[PDB]
Amino acid sequence: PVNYYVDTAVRHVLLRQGVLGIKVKIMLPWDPTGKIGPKKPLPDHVSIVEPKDEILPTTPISEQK
Amino acid sequence: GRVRTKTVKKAARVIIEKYYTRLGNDFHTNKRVCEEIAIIPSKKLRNKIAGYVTHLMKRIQRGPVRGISIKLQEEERERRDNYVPEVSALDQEIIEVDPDTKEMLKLLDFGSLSNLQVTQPTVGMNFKTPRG
Amino acid sequence: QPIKLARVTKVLGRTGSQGQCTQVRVEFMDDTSRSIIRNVKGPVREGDVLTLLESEREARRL
Amino acid sequence: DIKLFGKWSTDDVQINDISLQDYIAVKEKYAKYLPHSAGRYAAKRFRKAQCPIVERLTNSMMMHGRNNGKKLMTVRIVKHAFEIIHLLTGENPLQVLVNAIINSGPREDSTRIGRAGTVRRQAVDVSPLRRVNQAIWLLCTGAREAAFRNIKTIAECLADELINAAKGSSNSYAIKKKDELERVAKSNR
RNA sequence: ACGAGACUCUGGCAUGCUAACUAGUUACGCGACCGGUCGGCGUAACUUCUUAGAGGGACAAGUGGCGUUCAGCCACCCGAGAUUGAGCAAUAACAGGUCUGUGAUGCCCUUAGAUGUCCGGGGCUGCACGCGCGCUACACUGACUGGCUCAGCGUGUGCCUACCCUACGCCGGCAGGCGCGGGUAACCCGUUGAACCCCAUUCGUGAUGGGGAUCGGGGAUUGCAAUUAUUCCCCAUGAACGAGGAAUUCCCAGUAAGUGCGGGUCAUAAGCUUGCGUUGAUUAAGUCCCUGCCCUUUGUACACACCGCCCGU
Ligand SMILES: [Mg+2]
Ligand SMILES: [Mg+2]
Repeated sequence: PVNYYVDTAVRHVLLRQGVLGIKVKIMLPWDPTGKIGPKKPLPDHVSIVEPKDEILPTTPISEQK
Repeated sequence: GRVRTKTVKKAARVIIEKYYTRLGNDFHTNKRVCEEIAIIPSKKLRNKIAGYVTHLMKRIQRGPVRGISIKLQEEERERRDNYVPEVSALDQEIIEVDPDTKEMLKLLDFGSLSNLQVTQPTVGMNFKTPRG
Repeated sequence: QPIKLARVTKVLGRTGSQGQCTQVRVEFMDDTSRSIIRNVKGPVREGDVLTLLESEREARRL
Repeated sequence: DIKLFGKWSTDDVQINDISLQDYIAVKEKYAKYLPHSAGRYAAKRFRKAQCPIVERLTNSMMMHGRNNGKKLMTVRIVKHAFEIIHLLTGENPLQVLVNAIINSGPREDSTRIGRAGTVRRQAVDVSPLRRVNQAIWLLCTGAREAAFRNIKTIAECLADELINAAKGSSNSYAIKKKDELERVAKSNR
């Protein structure tokens, strides 16, 4: 995931006394289709669909259509 | 080492607590259920979660589990806990009573009780564990 | 003294400077009622037979 | 009808040691035409007890660097010296090998002191598997250094080594080493 | 929450799916030899074999024990597989290495009889000696000589840039040389006819036909030059070495070790390294004994932290 969730850059800065090295790492947010970040979720992230609230039928009802 | 990580265990616990009705003792049906109701980005992780779900289903089959808490299961559990004997264990024809508690009851004004049977007191005053 | 066999009834543990000996419980093939602890040098498992040339020492517990 | 090579039966081989009966595999499920079966007996502990004893000898023959992995040469060296044991003794070579294995395995030997120690040695008993392993190793070593720098070919040194070990003679390197180990264990009792 | 795991690549399974004249296999024709053998020719079937996509498949899932009957561990069945191997890898630190990789660099130094840059010639190898990694051995479980028969990973004609991999024919013991073609590559080398190993032969226990250091005389190749001998070939010569003291290294399965082969380096070139197959084990399923390294409690007068601190003549 480090190859598509974090974007890295390394640069040099020429100053009077010498070179300063700067490293910038950005961890992209999960973006479903829209390019702000990766489309794939993190492999260890498990999302469980919330079950919808059903009502148990008390008596057998037959619906004719 | 086949020790499951917390990812697998928490995922399995949540899946069981949410979809206990759809699950059973079959690994190959449980894994399909998991892949239908959840979003697991890996097949190996899905298989591990389904295996632990099967293990936990077997565990709940013979009692309770400290991690799971199923709302419908608690009603049946307290229904089992609603056992009531035919005759109350506190309803005794004769209950033994020491002379001291008999005197206390007499001072309470309840000295007319009939079920009391005044048993003999102890003889030796040896109720302490020897020191050493 | 004669040479006599003994069947292993349970593996007690590992002993030695480098854990090279298995300390084990053995019951005698003929008597079948007297048992001792001995250290055996090599891979040992349930039910195999050790021939004891000496047969009355006892290995030290633990 | 699964004679080794194509000539040596197994139905008549009697281990008659009780202790090593479960660790010498020669008789019915372990009757094979050749002492070469690839096999995965090193994968799990104790499985090598399911390996036929002739294949264990064959594997132990590939030793001292220049002969590593040359298993066809070693199966040839066993086929010969079985042909030679039969000529010298008149008995089944498998029986001679089994008797040699029984006779050449130490029963006691010494380890470093008991629970702990760094001065002397303490006598202990030998596992049956370690007995068979040590017997094979000693027989192979005796043959190997009998054939070294000598016109006597291998498959002659090994045959005579196995014959002497079956006889219990002290002309055998394996018997000498077994006696030496057993005596040292006796002294450190 | 980071790290571990998960993850990606990779190894094993699929007669199930997708589909192939730059892969094949069956079948059928036509031929060559004695129904059989045809890497002989040709074209239907098709996809087992070959490629490579999608999906499937294993979860300690089943059974029996051990466990707080939990987390898990052991054994067994079924199964292609019941622990394949790598890649990536936290906080924090080292005065670790690199200014000799850079049009990365701050300060110094030098800058025209230059520390810039070409161009000759030396050196980098020089040899009383000490120390590492290694190669070849000390043979018969072997050398020699014929015969037989099996791989895999892959690399091939270049910006500058000269320099590619080679079949086939001929000439020459040989190393080579000369003509002719294919290939920018599942198309040609190539069906990669590897070595060990296998089969037979001669030797016959000794420095021997083991072993090949050293050295002489010839012959070629690449290069602008081969001497201090680039490399290769031939014929001669034929040293130590008979298994190695104290002391040490690396290793748990297609593994160690034998054995060749490719890539890099490369005008010329592997005793190196990085990969690949091939033959294929002994032993172990454990422990803190040695060596480390972690903790935990404990002591400190240390905190630049024991390479500390500190006392007296
Ligand atoms: Mg230690
Ligand atoms: Mg201080």
